[PDB]
Amino acid sequence: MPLPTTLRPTLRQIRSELAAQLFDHILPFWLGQQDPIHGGFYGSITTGPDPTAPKGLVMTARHLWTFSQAFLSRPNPAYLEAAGNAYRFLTHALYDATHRGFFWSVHPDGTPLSRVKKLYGNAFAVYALAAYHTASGDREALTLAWETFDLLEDRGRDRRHGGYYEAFTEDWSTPLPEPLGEGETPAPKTMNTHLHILEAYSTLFRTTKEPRVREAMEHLILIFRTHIAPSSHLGLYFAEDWAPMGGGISFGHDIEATWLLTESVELLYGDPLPEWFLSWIRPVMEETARALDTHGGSLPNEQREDGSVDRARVWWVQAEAFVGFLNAYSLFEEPRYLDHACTVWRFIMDHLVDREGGEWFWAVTPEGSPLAGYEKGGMWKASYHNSRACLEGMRRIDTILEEE
Repeated sequence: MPLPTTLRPTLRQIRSELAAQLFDHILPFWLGQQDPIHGGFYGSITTGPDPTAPKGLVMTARHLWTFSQAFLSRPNPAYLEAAGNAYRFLTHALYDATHRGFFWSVHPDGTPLSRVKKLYGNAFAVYALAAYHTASGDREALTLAWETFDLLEDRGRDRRHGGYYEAFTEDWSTPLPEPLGEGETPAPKTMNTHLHILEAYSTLFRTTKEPRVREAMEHLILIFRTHIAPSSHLGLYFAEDWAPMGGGISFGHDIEATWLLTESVELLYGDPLPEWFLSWIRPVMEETARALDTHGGSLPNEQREDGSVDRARVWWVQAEAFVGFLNAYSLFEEPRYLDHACTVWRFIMDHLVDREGGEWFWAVTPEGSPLAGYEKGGMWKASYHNSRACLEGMRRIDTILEEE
């Protein structure tokens, strides 16, 4: 059935706000947060940057990815420059020139701080280095992404039970598990790390079409189909043999996985996607659209193991719910998913945008009041989730308005 024409002016409106947010609000704030003494970007930002804060692998790679994609969407010199800044700091400070891969964190001046090799962070490095290669033509960045991929496969893969160990010691010799709560046996595997390895690989495969990436992608899809997302929620924490550990639901990770999973299975089998994939992913999406309805137009942060819900309205969760709802329309052609996206985007514009202090709040109450005691930028919040949501929104909405 044809698209309800009443959605057309709404989508054109949102498209324009996506572009203003990206280029007039998000990027200008981060452009002003580069370290002119040490390079890279400041490690922690609240009311202003703290240049004594350590700089994370994830955050630095997210800024590299963000400014690569922004230069590709609009070739402003400032973006390539910032990308180059994030790249040099990634490859001269966070890079372990002895044992390869990337350190978890370094000091302001780039001295290694946490030397552990987390696959989560090394994944993001691959993701961001592939983006940088595309945007800058830099051949060494792709070689480094390939070296890191090789480590993820050669040292990271559990070849007995499938999937990847969470983390390794500096020399990549000893797997380290993910620490959970006080007193509980730590988890050797997490959905979170597995999802972002998939995310990196889809993009490394898009950039290179190397069949070894596609094969690792296949492996990852089977892990998600069988162990991580068998039913309608993604399990959080798993033993080595994939037994579930702990519990709980991450609403943002659920919605995020549906479209990241879609990207990978589209890269593997093209459009239209397999019916088994549609049938698999649809109830996860339906669960998310009903949770948005129950919770009044925006997404809670998580369901704890004991059933209580963290009702904080967190920036990335909303952002990912936006891309996820657009993706669900393109998959199942049910315009109500667009209603949801529009609803989520309005929530973001109304409450998560900080027009006073810049960028987006980490989180607000279900009513929209900003939560105190969180940073604006740091180890856990960079420029990726929101910039991506704008770039993904712009490309997807355009396709909708030009075709459907």
